[PDB]
Amino acid sequence: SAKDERAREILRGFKLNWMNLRDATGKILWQGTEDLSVPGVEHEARVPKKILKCKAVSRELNFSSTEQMEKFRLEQKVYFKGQCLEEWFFEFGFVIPNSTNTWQSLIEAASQMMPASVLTGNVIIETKFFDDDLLVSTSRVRLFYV
Ligand SMILES: CC(C)Sc1nnnn1-c1ccccc1
Repeated sequence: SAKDERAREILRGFKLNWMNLRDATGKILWQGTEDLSVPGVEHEARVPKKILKCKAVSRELNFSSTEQMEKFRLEQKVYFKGQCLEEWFFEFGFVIPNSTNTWQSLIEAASQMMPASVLTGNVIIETKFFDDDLLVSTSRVRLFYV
């Protein structure tokens, strides 16, 4: 497949450098430099339980890409014990070949949150990376609320 081959070259050239989350406030809730976008292994992350109380969270996401992309975008789903509770769409747009970029997103909560003690270890965030319609990778991060 010509498309399959293109997705793999994009994946091969892609790196998530660092990321953080802030209350939208302005206060840093979490930050890391693990590439949570790597597919095929379940990532784990520890986040402050207070995040469950925020109406909105601001994410900063720094990434590099050898390959040019025309419409880089994400689809993210929150799963609780295997059931999708919420889905988010974010678009970055055009990506220059061999660039490093910082991408700011606003994540809003829809609905009433279960307590942290119930959620912890039972939430998975599934992320799909797209160039327009081309699925480049799928990764998963299990959340613990501390
Ligand atoms: C690979 C995706 C970018 S993971 C992701 N997307 N928004 N928040 N978030 C995250 C941030 C810290 C811990 C667990 C999940």
